[PDB]
Amino acid sequence: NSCELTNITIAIEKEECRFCISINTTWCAGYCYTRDLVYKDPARPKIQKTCTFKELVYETVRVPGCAHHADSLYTYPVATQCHCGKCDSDSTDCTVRGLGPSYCSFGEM
Amino acid sequence: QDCPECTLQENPLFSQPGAPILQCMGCCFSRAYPTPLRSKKTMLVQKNVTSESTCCVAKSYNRVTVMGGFKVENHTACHCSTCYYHKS
Amino acid sequence: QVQLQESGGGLVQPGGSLRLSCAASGFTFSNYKMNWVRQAPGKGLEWVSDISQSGASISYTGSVKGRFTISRDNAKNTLYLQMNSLKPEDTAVYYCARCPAPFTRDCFDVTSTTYAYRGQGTQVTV
Amino acid sequence: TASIAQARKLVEQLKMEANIDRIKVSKAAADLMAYCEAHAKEDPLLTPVPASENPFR
Amino acid sequence: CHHRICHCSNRVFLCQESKVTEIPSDLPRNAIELRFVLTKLRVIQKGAFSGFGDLEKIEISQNDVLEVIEADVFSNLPKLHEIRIEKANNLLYINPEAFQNLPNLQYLLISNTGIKHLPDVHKIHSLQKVLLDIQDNINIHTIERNSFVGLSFESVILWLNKNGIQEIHNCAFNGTQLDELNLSDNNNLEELPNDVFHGASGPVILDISRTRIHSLPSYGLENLKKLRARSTYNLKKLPTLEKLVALMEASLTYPIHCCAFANWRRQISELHPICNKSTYTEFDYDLCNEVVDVTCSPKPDAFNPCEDIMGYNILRVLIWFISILAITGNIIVLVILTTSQYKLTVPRFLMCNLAFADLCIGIYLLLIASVDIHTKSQYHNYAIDWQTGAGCDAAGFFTVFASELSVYTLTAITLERWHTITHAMQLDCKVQLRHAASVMVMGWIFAFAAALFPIFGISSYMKVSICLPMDIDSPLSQLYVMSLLVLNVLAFVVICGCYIHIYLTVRNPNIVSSSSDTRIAKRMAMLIFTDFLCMAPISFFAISASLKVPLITVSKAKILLVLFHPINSCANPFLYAIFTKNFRRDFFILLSKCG
Amino acid sequence: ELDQLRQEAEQLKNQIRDARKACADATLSQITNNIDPVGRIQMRTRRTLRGHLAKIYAMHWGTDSRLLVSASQDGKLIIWDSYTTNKVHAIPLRSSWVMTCAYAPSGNYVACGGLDNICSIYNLKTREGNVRVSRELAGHTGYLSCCRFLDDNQIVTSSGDTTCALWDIETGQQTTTFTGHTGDVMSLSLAPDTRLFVSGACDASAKLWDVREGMCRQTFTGHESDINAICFFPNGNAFATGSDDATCRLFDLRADQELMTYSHDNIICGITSVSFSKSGRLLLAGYDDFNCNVWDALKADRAGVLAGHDNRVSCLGVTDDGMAVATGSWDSFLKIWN
Amino acid sequence: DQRNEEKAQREANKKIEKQLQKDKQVYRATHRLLLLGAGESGKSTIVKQMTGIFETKFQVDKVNFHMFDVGGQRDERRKWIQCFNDVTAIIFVVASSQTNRLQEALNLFKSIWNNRWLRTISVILFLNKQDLLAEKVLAKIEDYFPEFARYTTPEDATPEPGEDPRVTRAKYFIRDEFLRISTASGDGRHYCYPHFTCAVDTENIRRVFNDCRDIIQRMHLRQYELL
Ligand SMILES: CCN(C(=O)c1nc(-c2cccs2)c2n1CCc1cc(OC)c(OC(C)C)cc1-2)C(C)(C)C
Ligand SMILES: *[C@@H]1O[C@H](CO)[C@@H](O[C@@H]2O[C@H](CO)[C@@H](O)[C@H](O)[C@H]2NC(C)=O)[C@H](O)[C@H]1NC(C)=O
Ligand SMILES: CC(C)CCC[C@@H](C)[C@H]1CC[C@H]2[C@@H]3CC=C4C[C@@H](O)CC[C@]4(C)[C@H]3CC[C@]12C
Ligand SMILES: CC(C)CCC[C@@H](C)[C@H]1CC[C@H]2[C@@H]3CC=C4C[C@@H](O)CC[C@]4(C)[C@H]3CC[C@]12C
Ligand SMILES: CC(C)CCC[C@@H](C)[C@H]1CC[C@H]2[C@@H]3CC=C4C[C@@H](O)CC[C@]4(C)[C@H]3CC[C@]12C
Ligand SMILES: CC(C)CCC[C@@H](C)[C@H]1CC[C@H]2[C@@H]3CC=C4C[C@@H](O)CC[C@]4(C)[C@H]3CC[C@]12C
Ligand SMILES: CC(C)CCC[C@@H](C)[C@H]1CC[C@H]2[C@@H]3CC=C4C[C@@H](O)CC[C@]4(C)[C@H]3CC[C@]12C
Ligand SMILES: CC(C)CCC[C@@H](C)[C@H]1CC[C@H]2[C@@H]3CC=C4C[C@@H](O)CC[C@]4(C)[C@H]3CC[C@]12C
Ligand SMILES: CC(C)CCC[C@@H](C)[C@H]1CC[C@H]2[C@@H]3CC=C4C[C@@H](O)CC[C@]4(C)[C@H]3CC[C@]12C
Ligand SMILES: CC(C)CCC[C@@H](C)[C@H]1CC[C@H]2[C@@H]3CC=C4C[C@@H](O)CC[C@]4(C)[C@H]3CC[C@]12C
Ligand SMILES: CC(C)CCC[C@@H](C)[C@H]1CC[C@H]2[C@@H]3CC=C4C[C@@H](O)CC[C@]4(C)[C@H]3CC[C@]12C
Ligand SMILES: CC(C)CCC[C@@H](C)[C@H]1CC[C@H]2[C@@H]3CC=C4C[C@@H](O)CC[C@]4(C)[C@H]3CC[C@]12C
Ligand SMILES: CC(C)CCC[C@@H](C)[C@H]1CC[C@H]2[C@@H]3CC=C4C[C@@H](O)CC[C@]4(C)[C@H]3CC[C@]12C
Ligand SMILES: CC(C)CCC[C@@H](C)[C@H]1CC[C@H]2[C@@H]3CC=C4C[C@@H](O)CC[C@]4(C)[C@H]3CC[C@]12C
Ligand SMILES: CCCCCCCCCCCCCCCC(=O)O
Ligand SMILES: CCCCCCCCCCCCCC(=O)O
Ligand SMILES: CCCCCCCCCCCCCC(=O)O
Ligand SMILES: *[C@@H]1O[C@H](CO)[C@@H](O)[C@H](O)[C@H]1NC(C)=O
Ligand SMILES: *[C@@H]1O[C@H](CO)[C@@H](O)[C@H](O)[C@H]1NC(C)=O
Repeated sequence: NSCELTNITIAIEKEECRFCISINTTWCAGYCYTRDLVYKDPARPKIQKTCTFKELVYETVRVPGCAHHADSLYTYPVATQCHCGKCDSDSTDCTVRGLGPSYCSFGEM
Repeated sequence: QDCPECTLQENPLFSQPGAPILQCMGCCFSRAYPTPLRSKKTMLVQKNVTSESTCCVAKSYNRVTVMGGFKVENHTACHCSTCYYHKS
Repeated sequence: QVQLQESGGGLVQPGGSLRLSCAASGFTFSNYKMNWVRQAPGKGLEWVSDISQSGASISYTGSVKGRFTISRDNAKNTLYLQMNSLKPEDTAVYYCARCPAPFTRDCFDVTSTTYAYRGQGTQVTV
Repeated sequence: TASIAQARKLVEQLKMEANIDRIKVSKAAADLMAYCEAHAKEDPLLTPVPASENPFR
Repeated sequence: CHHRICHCSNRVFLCQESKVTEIPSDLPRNAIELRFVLTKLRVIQKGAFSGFGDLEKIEISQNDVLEVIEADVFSNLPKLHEIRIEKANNLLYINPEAFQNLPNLQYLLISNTGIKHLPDVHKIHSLQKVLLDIQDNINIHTIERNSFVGLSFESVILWLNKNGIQEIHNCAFNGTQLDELNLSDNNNLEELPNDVFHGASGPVILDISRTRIHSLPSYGLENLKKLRARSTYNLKKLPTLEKLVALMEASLTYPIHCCAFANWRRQISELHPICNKSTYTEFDYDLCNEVVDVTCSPKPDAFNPCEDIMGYNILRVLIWFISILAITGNIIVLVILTTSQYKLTVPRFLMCNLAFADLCIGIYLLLIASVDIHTKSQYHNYAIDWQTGAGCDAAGFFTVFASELSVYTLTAITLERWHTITHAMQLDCKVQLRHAASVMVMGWIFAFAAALFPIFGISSYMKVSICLPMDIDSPLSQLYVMSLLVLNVLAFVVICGCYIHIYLTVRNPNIVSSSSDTRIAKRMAMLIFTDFLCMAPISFFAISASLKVPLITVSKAKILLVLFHPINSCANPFLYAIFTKNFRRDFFILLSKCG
Repeated sequence: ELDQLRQEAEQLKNQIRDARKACADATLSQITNNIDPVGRIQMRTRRTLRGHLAKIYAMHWGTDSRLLVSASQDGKLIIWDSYTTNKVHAIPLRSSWVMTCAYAPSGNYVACGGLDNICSIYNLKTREGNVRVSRELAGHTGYLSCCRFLDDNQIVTSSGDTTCALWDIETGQQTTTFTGHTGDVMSLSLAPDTRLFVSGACDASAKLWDVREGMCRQTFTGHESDINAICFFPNGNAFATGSDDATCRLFDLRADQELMTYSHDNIICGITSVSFSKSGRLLLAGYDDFNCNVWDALKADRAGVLAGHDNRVSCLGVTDDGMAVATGSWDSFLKIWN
Repeated sequence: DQRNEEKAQREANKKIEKQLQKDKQVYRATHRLLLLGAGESGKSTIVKQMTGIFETKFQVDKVNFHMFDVGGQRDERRKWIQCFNDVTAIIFVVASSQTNRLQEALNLFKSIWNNRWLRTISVILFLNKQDLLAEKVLAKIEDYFPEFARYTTPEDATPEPGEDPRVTRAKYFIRDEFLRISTASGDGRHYCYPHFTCAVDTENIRRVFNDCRDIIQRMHLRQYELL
């Protein structure tokens, strides 16, 4: 299917000091096929899918602070691979549309 | 591949020759990306990845009965929309 | 009383023939085995021949094989011994001996001295 | 040598054994019957004694 | 299109701004869709969405500060067909009168919210099929009676999974047409009352994966077609097939359950005329293709050949006779020997232990046949409880303890015979009863240790129905089972060697006629052949498979054990005790005392 | 000389037989048809004594009806207290081969002997508190077959010499010797009046001897084979006998002829022991086929059988009081019945 | 009051029981043999180089053997023989032929073999006076046994080196005569062990030991029902 690893520029915000930074990394997005059905039958397997993650690794950087709070190590899991399949209801949050991957609460991109 | 858009194609089992009951199919955009912290503040069950989905479905249809009583829906209009059954 | 008495004997010419028999009394003849014992002059008792209750088993000594014949008559309660081709060495007193116990094959003490179930015997001379 | 002595002893033994007063069989059988009848009441084997009186039980 | 504080597009309004602390009553009444996202709304006041004719979809999402939804909020709009209340952690309460008659409704989702109880859906009365999506709500604990009555006149899709529900009330789904009932990931749930589906139609699909349900309801499942019970260890029992008339697919947890649908025994097939003659990659656009057969997973493993515990009737009848013969012959031998007034000797003491070990084998066979009769034609309902339960461990302990003790005692008897014959003149080495007792005490210790190691995890008995220690996975299990098998083979080798030496020691052709020598050889060959027939056929397959090279399946294995294993148990009392001059005299003496 | 003497002996024997037939009024069975039968007797084992290592060959009840002597071929002479089945004494013998044993009427001495040709007597009541040999008697040139105590000072003996003798214990010399038997004298029995004793020998003949005059008074020749056992009827006017011919015969001294003969076709074995109950109505005999048959002394019918042994019954006896019957067998066990 | 005498008697019983148990080991550790034969036999020399009953006690390889010789007894043996029904074996000694004393020896062997008792007792047969047998044969047997003429040497015979074939034929003819008596009558309950020996023969003790071990081994086989 038409989904592959791509660059994306996410950002994170510090609530204590009211400032944000930006970093790039890899992620997935694209298309996967679907079909609607003309005949109602509950036993029929419905055709709906999406392209999603497969594996995760983590990274760390120092993010400065304010006053007596200063540079601290922040971390989150970066993705490594992609897969087109049924969205995992356990780990993922399947949604119609969210807030978007890019934002900073203390400053608009 | 450049798979086709959400469109209206034919029906090669339930459409008697000359009596089409078209069906709605095609590709539409979907993606996944990390949950922003402002979003993670609102969720009880934490999730590390959002997924925005969209599914080719009928905008409007006419329900018709054929083949001795098998009621079916003719997709008069077709557009891709909320994914009801995409959950695993 | 239990008694055994022999008959026959006397002088016999060398190579001659003789017959000896023993008459029983006081016991059930059919249930006992019998034997013949002879005592030559200046010599101890010598077993001669034996016959079982039914008479189907018979034996003799090497010096007696083929010469002597032993038989019994359960009806008459008598013992038999047919003698022929006698020789000088056959001279002896022949005793009619009875096995100690009935219904048994062992005949231990027929040849012993001062036996209790043998007759006075008869003399044979050649 | 001793055969004649044994015969003499034998005949003597028979002579003194013959001159005895032999009682009639019927009288002796009656005597045995009387003895058994008289002492039948004192024979545990013939008549089982009471269990309490039995030394072995 | 524009609104005071809300963005819009083609009369579709998005209020993703913190300024929206209250629902704007100035929103155009002709709005096609309204999207309340992160509005900062604290309370959805009563009658907020009343009179919006063109409203076809409503979305509540990301409102963390949202606390309460009042009554009459959704009104009775004719166009509204989708509602999605999502990601509201602090939304603990929704008014029972929040939802009114929505004839058109098709989709409603209150997933991922702090609601304490299910929405009161008994006034929606939708004329279309409605899909219920109540997921990722961890605060709901119980479901009330007639919870979903009146949701719609048509059939309803029910998704109540990934929740904290722990109990189901009776008649919960009563008076509703059920298509899909998915209660997966509800770990706290433990039991379903039999009246769960009372007065209800369906469900066509039942999914109880990752849940502690013990048994399914005893009626109402005739319409159930697809069953999903993955990771349901408490579902050890299944309903009778006569109840699952229309079953079509079943994802069970244990392999043995998979062949309760063993065959094509579903006689009726649909075969509609449309199926007759009248990208992609889904059932070739066809419906009825070979649908009558029943699919299930996981498939039966080779260690679980799901026949009766006795796969064949002739085996079933034979075990009872074999078990009854072994038990009766051994007990009478034991009582005759023990009750005798003659003083005990080494051969008699060894015999008594051999009879006891043989009696244990008979008891094990009696237990297996009796359970086989109990579980006749229905083993797959009891296989999990039996194999994993204490009963199987007891059976495995019995067979292992009895077999090792029988082998040890038989070897001891042969060694005692060899010592007596070979060392007859050296009476200074006479074996007294105390020496035999010490050896027997060691033998009992060895047998008890061997039988107890499987219970303590070294090699479990649960792998097979008849509870033999076939656990080969871990190296320790391989070590333990192999040592037992190797020792059993070595015991036969010792027995043969001892008898071989006895023959060579007692043979004397200068004074003994040949016939006696052949007679002695024949008698000892009887004993050697009997043990070989008892051990070799079983040891062959047991040793080969323990080396991870299986040659025969468990189906034939059960036959081999039933036929060959009790050969020693039945033969030993006859060969070593019965028609023995001491035994013959003993039996007559004891019989006289019981005249 | 010999011919004339033999003819005279034959004439005397013919007279004796003629006199014997002249006194044959009727058989004991004929006169006893008026007496009711004993019926079934079902004696059962009450005690079993163990400890002997080899086959037993003799036992004798004491005057107290409690103490039992048992001589076995293993060389031990154990004394049993039948009431409590606990051994009182165990005398080790100088010769392992023992054929007979006896208990003195006073209960102070126990005698025994066998192939050694020496009769050994032990004093139980000893100042030292241990068994000892009071005296050993020698002079018999054959195995001591049987020995019985006349009193605390006199003991009578029989051996394979074809002769019997009376020993005075003090001087240890033969007071008188009894001769006239041709075969081995196997068993002996003292009369109740301690005045006469009857001997059975290995010549199918039984002799009645008088202790004081040292002469035989009667000879009985009703048997076919060697006589193994002999016992006196309680009144002293009759005695029973047993032989290998499988027949038990009861003789009367007054009549001087066989009053009764006990025999059954199924029995091909010889009799090992014989004894009479206190009343004399029961005749108990041991047989080679590991059992003892109880015979009606008057009706000549098998009252019962004692079949608790696994080997030959070598010795048998009953108490002076008649409370119990003790039997010894080659399996080294003593069984007490009733 | 009655417990004092019970205690004393119980103490006596235990004291006697301990002595009996100690003597039981000695009795069961000894093998008893009956040495039987005619006066002319070499039994007197056999005991010399190894009361009415004489005793000879010896050990081979640390096992006790007890041999009994009855000398002070009358000719009749049918009664006192009965006492020897539990001996391990009977050491029968036979001379060589003087008159036909061999027939008397054969008759005695037949009676011993056929008696109801001793029927389970094996016999060790010693053909003594072998040097005299060789002397006479080398220097007549057919006269006392006409069957000798038709007899031939056994095919399995193992004579000593340098032996006259006629001596071997006489040897085995006598042995076969005894073996025929042993085999033609009786059953497998007991066996005969023939051996050729003389006065100067130290192997006699070893032969008796080997025969006894074989007899006891066979007895154990019978107890175990293997034979
Ligand atoms: C009776 C011997 N015994 C056993 O535990 C024992 N009996 C058997 C068999 C009974 C019928 C055929 S084999 C087996 N075991 C243990 C080991 C083992 C591994 C197997 O493969 C993984 C295996 O599979 C076969 C290929 C079907 C079977 C057996 C005692 C120790 C109780 C004496
Ligand atoms: C998803 O995100 C959460 C945080 O929102 C991650 O939680 C971390 O888990 C690790 C252990 O695996 C802890 O050491 C960290 O402290 C957690 N994070 C925080 C902020 O406490 C989680 O690892 C992520 N991935 C998954 C699969 O849940
Ligand atoms: C010689 C005699 C005493 C042997 C014992 C009797 C046998 C024949 C008896 C004992 C137990 C019995 C079995 C017990 C139970 C059943 C289940 C039933 O659905 C079919 C018959 C079957 C399998 C029986 C067949 C007959 C049986 C095997
Ligand atoms: C000989 C001595 C040991 C007595 C034997 C008694 C027999 C009849 C006993 C022993 C153990 C018993 C079995 C033990 C276990 C159960 C499981 C249960 O669900 C049905 C009954 C059943 C199958 C029992 C039937 C009767 C049984 C076989
Ligand atoms: C020990 C021998 C000599 C005596 C026989 C006793 C037998 C019959 C007893 C002892 C242990 C018992 C088992 C112990 C445990 C269970 C589980 C229980 O829920 C059903 C019965 C069952 C399966 C028993 C079956 C019968 C059993 C095997
Ligand atoms: C010595 C023998 C012959 C006598 C009978 C004792 C038997 C019945 C005993 C001995 C050891 C016992 C087992 C020991 C341990 C357990 C584990 C427990 O979770 C269930 C019961 C079970 C499986 C026992 C059942 C009964 C058992 C098998
Ligand atoms: C004499 C007895 C009591 C000692 C015990 C020896 C046993 C346990 C030893 C001897 C040979 C060994 C085996 C040798 C080779 C293999 C094949 C391998 O693929 C798995 C392990 C396995 C199967 C070994 C396990 C342990 C083993 C079975
Ligand atoms: C009791 C007597 C027969 C001793 C021998 C029995 C057992 C221990 C023997 C016989 C067959 C043997 C196996 C035969 C073949 C191989 C293949 C190779 O990898 C060496 C070890 C291994 C796997 C052997 C391990 C030991 C083994 C299992
Ligand atoms: C584990 C062992 C002890 C089991 C019992 C022993 C069995 C196997 C027997 C059968 C054959 C016997 C061997 C037979 C022959 C001899 C020769 C001898 O000069 C020394 C003993 C020796 C070598 C024996 C030892 C024990 C033996 C091996
Ligand atoms: C009960 C059964 C075992 C009896 C069968 C007879 C057996 C034990 C006998 C008959 C002949 C014997 C063989 C003959 C001789 C020898 C010499 C010995 O130094 C090594 C063994 C060997 C090669 C024997 C092995 C065992 C053997 C085959
Ligand atoms: C257990 C038996 C009866 C089953 C059938 C097999 C039989 C025929 C076997 C078992 C043992 C065998 C014997 C074992 C030993 C020998 C000694 C040898 O020098 C000649 C063959 C002979 C005498 C064998 C003949 C055949 C035999 C008797
Ligand atoms: C009484 C007899 C038959 C049993 C004892 C012999 C044992 C050791 C024999 C019988 C069967 C044999 C196995 C059968 C087949 C194979 C497959 C081969 O690729 C490796 C060896 C292996 C695994 C053998 C090892 C040895 C084995 C286990
Ligand atoms: C093999 C299956 C049928 C189970 C076991 C069957 C039983 C009944 C069989 C197996 C082995 C058999 C024994 C084998 C050998 C003999 C020796 C013979 O002199 C008497 C019968 C006897 C003692 C048999 C009796 C019946 C028996 C015990
Ligand atoms: C199910 C059946 C076959 C087994 C249980 C019955 C057993 C106890 C029976 C079967 C055969 C029987 C034996 C058959 C023959 C005899 C010979 C006789 O002189 C003494 C009893 C004896 C030795 C019997 C004892 C009892 C016996 C062993
Ligand atoms: C008691 C002496 C030995 C004989 C024992 C025989 C036992 C026969 C009864 C067994 C009945 C088992 C039937 C199956 C049990 C069930 O209902 O599940
Ligand atoms: C039969 C008495 C002897 C002792 C038998 C019990 C042996 C138990 C050993 C269990 C060790 C298993 C290893 C473990 O799990 O720690
Ligand atoms: C495969 C079964 C037969 C086992 C053969 C074992 C071989 C060893 C026999 C030992 C007996 C002693 C042999 C001898 O030393 O003469
Ligand atoms: C992603 O960005 C890196 C620079 O950070 C660039 O080297 C790489 O080619 C880019 N790949 C894609 C697929 O955009
Ligand atoms: C269950 O549903 C039926 C209709 O199918 C209804 O009549 C009954 O009242 C319901 N039960 C309850 C308790 O309401």
